[PDB]
Amino acid sequence: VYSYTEKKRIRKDFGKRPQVLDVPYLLSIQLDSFQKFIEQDPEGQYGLEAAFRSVFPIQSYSGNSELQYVSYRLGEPVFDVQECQIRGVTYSAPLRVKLRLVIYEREAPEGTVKDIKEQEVYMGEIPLMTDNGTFVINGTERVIVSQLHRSPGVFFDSDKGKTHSSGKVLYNARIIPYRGSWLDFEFDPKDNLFVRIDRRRKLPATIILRALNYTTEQILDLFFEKVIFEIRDNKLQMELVPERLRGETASFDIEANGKVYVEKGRRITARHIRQLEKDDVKLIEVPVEYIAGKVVAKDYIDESTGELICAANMELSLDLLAKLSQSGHKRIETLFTNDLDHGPYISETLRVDPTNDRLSALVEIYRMMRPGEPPTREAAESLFENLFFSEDRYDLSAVGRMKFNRSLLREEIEGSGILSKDDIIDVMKKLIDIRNGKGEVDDIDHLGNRRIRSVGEMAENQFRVGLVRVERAVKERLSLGDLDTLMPQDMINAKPISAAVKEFFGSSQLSQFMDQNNPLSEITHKRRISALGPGGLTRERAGFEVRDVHPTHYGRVCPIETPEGPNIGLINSLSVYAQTNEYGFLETPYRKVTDGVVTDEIHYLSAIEEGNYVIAQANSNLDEEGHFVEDLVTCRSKGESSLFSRDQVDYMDVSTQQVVSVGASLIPFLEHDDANRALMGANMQRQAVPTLRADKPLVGTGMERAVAVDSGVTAVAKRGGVVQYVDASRIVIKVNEDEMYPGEAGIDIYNLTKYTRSNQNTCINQMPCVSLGEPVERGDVLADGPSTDLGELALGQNMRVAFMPWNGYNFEDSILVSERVVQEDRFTTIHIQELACVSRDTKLGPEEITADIPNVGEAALSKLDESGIVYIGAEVTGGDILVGKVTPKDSSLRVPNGVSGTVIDVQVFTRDGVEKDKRALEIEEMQLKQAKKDLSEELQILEAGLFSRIRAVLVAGGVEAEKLDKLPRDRWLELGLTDEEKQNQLEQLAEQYDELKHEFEKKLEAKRRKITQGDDLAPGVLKIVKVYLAVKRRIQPGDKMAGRHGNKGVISKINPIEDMPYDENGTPVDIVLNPLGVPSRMNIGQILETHLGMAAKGIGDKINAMLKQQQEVAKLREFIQRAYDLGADVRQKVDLSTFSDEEVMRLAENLRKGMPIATPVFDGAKEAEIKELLKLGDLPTSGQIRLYDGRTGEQFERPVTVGYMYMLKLNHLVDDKMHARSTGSYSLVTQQPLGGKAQFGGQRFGEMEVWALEAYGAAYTLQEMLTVKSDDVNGRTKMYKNIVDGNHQMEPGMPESFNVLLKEIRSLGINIELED
Amino acid sequence: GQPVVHLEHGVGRYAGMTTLEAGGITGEYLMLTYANDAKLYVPVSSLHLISRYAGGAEENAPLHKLGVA
RNA sequence: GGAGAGGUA
Repeated sequence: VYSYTEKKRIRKDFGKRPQVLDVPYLLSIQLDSFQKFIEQDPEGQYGLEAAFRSVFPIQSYSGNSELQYVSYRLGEPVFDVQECQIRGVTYSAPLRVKLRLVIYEREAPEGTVKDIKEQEVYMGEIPLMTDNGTFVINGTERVIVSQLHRSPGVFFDSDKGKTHSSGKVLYNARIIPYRGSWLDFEFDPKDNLFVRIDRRRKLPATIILRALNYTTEQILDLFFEKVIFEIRDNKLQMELVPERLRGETASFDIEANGKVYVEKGRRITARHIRQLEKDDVKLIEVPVEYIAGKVVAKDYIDESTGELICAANMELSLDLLAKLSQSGHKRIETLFTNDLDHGPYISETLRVDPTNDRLSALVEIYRMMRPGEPPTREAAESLFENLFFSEDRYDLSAVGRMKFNRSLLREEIEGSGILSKDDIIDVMKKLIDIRNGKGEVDDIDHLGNRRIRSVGEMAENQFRVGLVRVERAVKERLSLGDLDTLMPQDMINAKPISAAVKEFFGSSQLSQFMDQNNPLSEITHKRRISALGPGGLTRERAGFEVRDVHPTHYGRVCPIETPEGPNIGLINSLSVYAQTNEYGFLETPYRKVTDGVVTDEIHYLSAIEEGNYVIAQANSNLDEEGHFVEDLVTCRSKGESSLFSRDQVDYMDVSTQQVVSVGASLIPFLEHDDANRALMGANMQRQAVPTLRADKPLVGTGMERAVAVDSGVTAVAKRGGVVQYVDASRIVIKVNEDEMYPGEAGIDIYNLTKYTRSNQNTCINQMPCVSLGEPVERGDVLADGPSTDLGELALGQNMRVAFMPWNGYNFEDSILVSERVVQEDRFTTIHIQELACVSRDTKLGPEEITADIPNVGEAALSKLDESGIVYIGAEVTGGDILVGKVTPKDSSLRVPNGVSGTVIDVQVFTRDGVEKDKRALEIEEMQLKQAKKDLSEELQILEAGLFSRIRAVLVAGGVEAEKLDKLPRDRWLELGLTDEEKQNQLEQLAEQYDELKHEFEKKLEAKRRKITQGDDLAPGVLKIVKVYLAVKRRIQPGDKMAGRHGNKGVISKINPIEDMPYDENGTPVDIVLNPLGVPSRMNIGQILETHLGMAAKGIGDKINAMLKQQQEVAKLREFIQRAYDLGADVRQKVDLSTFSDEEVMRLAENLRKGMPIATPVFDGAKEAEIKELLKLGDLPTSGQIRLYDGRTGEQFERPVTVGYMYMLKLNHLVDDKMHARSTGSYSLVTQQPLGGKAQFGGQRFGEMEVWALEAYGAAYTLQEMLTVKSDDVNGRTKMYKNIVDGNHQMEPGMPESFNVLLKEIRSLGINIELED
Repeated sequence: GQPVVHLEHGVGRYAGMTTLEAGGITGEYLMLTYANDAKLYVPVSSLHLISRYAGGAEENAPLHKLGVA
């Protein structure tokens, strides 16, 4: 059950929940998006094909001719990845599309083909995705984070009484297309209804209703109910609906059937309706006063005069009733209104409506959208139509349509990409209904409303918008005549598309540099989920609500991992097991719970679906049958937790660790620390510098191998095999027989990236972790990358720690460090700096890099060669010369001050058509030889593999081992053999051999071409030389190291070992922390970690002691087995008996520096098991031991806590910060010292410091500081002279910047000046 | 592969018959490969501009582009 | 010199 390689070191594991689902591939969400962006999809609903099919075809205005799309293709990348990294160009691919121009016959009827031609026009280059996912623009590999933008669709929102000071809420509704103009409906404080478009001037909505050719009566019919009055013999015996009688009061005597159903002054009881419906009465005689203040539904006209008596939407009055009665009107329809059920919200807006007809409404709309421009009868209609119903300018994506239909309780989850009359009508109906109370407002922070968006969609949109320009160009071209001789090459231009895409990738608010000083850094950065960017809110105008953790984040977004400070809750990281919905939401797995059994089958639920069911959490004690030992089980039902029955549940979590990010997943004993301090620990964990040789953490959380392998640093075998030959540079594996493909056997081979600068100037290289003749298995590690050990993450070093104050040297958070840490040299870190020098072309001719320069002793020149370039491997120091460059009339590059190191790599580049000096030719030749020899070795290795295969296939059916060696490999393929598929295989292998020959013979020439060719360059630059310095920053007081529990500190001193505290056993401790830190900032996780690590180290030490004196495997097997025992029903269950009795020896060897221990974050090891494990060692179970002082030698009373802790050295080096400036350069427009360490700038005496100096009586010093030390030219010149002359005095004068301000003001019409 | 002259454009190489859609109408065309693999689809109805090569150099004909010290 | 992105206290 355990892999051979796995048996090298197997981490003792705690935890009891049986893992049911392994972590998925972390880097999934990226490669799939970009994969879909570029594919040949026949459905034409993904990536480039959708866009092409959308924009195309294109029809001329006449249109006598059109240009349509056919198909596309991507050419081969011109250069490989490494070449693009070297030169610094984009790793792109040409795009070639076959367009098809057709020509009709003009005089012939509509639809005919006079002629037709086509070609494959080139257009644009699209950057490609590396295997990891990252892109390479200019050898500056970057990464694109994903956005979290609100989804398109509809939203009913409400302002919560935050306006008008009236306490009255105001429900608004918004429609947001995926591409087009927005739309808003709003309720006035006066119950009016206002449309607003793209945040422009407000408008009554009934206007836009009329825009749909809708009249008054149509609208009223749509939006209200009718009440029919009957002019009859006796004064309006009105028909009535009993259902309209809830919530009224009888104002008169309601009587029918000779029965007074109710009298005036009475409220309409439910039982009144009961008796009414029981009597089944419908018509009630009503007094005329009931129609006192009503409004007519439609218009009524006199039949004879044909003149309207009362146009629709008109109040009611007695004389009007008389006119109806004389007009013979019998049916009188009015609006059924109410104050709590049906407010007349439409009627008010209609009365506000100044327009009545379609034309005027459209005209005023046009005026609103475009101020001025006296409209025409066609401008408004064209505007509106192309605005809200032309698919080309307005578009709800499929997601939009789905969400829209969803919100409106529709049935179809598919529809059109544009709007429709019914759509708006239903939207407004729903808004009105919400106003009446039915239906409820919808929040925004719900995860069910915001959508992720990866690279592909954005790239497609950029491609489309670029395409639009060339579309317009070709359309205006085809509108022009002279079509007989056109070609689909002249009208098409590549520049627009190239610009449109290149600008986005190279320069956008989402394509950002990659932090690369860790595997973890790269991983966590790639999984980032930003909320800023185009279409996203702004960093500095975000309220608390966005930053706060909505309850729906559970399991989909890590809540504890975030960059604090100016931007919190905006740079949220993804949770571990989270997936992406087909649409782009966030889904999470859940174990299906049947009637009473917890199945292993899983379903990925979206945010919205979760709100319905009931889910028990991860740590619910079931017993082998999903039968929960308990009965009141904790479950998150819907935005809250509770205890429910043992049968009502529907789903269970997958694993305890599905709530956190990968980044925070690595902190042991997380469940004990505070939240914010864990966040700090994680963020600092993201910044660890790789050490010289990594060390496994004694106490991992078990997530280490996943992170390591999933990252691209380490070289993981792909098909198990056997090491055939190893080297520091490359590896070769003879593939296993079965994994081998039928044809083209070959053998696996790997090459190793040696020391290369990272994105953070930290060298990176790989080292093999296997020897010859070592069997290997698929997916196993082979080459340790940075900060890795045996294919598991290892950032910092584990060290012996003790908690106590010590002479104040650890006063606040200072960390006192013994001298062994540096003597044994386990924290030195390597760095690489690149320095460039160019040869511009200027007046007085150009300048050169000649080795000869004026006014310099030969001492400096001793290190350069004849050409003027330092030799490789030279050990330069601060203030040296690297390349000698001349003043055309001494611009020689020099080492930056203070920096030491060694030159390791030189490179040079020249404009094409320029001669090349000695050194350049030398390097070219050396590269030539290198590539030649490399390919020779590769080819012969492959041929050896092929002939090994050929020998293997001849071992059966005519094997003559003698005959093999009698005549050499040159003539083996031709040997006779029984007639079967074996002969076919022999022919296949021989064919592959010849193919290998030809491939190498051509690839050599290809590489020769790549090398010998010239180099493109920016205008003016004749050549560029780059040099690489390597340095080893070791350690100093001032550096910043930290533990994993957000317990950072600054190293303060390096005591000699003899002063360090030491135990009675003679081992001195290596670090002294300050106990005072823990209680205030509640992080006990470090203390528990210390105890556990001490236990582990004790076990390792016992094993080492057992080994030191020779002890047979008999004792080792026993002791190791017992050690791996003693778990509280742990799931490890490792057996030693099955081992080869020598893997036992190697495992013991790997454990003599401790026994690694695992700890799932929320399934950690409680106190008792730690106590038991300690007692397995001979250490005091209390954890605290007595100590003795280095100086005095006497014992410390009060037994002290000591153990081991894993600690990192962060990337804030003291050498990088310490800086000074006495007198340097000067800004140009204003004469002040420059700023920043890059230049030799000075500090900024800020305004608050001016205030502070004012607070003291200090006046002279302030005056001098802001007059002579910074600004006044003559003042500082004469001050320099005075200081040289030993005379401390100054002459103030006036600041220049004030004169600058004076001139600037006077540039305006303001005459400002100084008086007498 | 027989060389063909179309007076509108020039000399191409006959490359068979094909069916093409042209905005809802499927029509039969004769496809000629001019220089740089530029396909030209002549409607079979317009067969009269398709003439046979006359230079006596069927295998040595040209292919017009469609459109000391 | 100016913009934009990221990061530390």
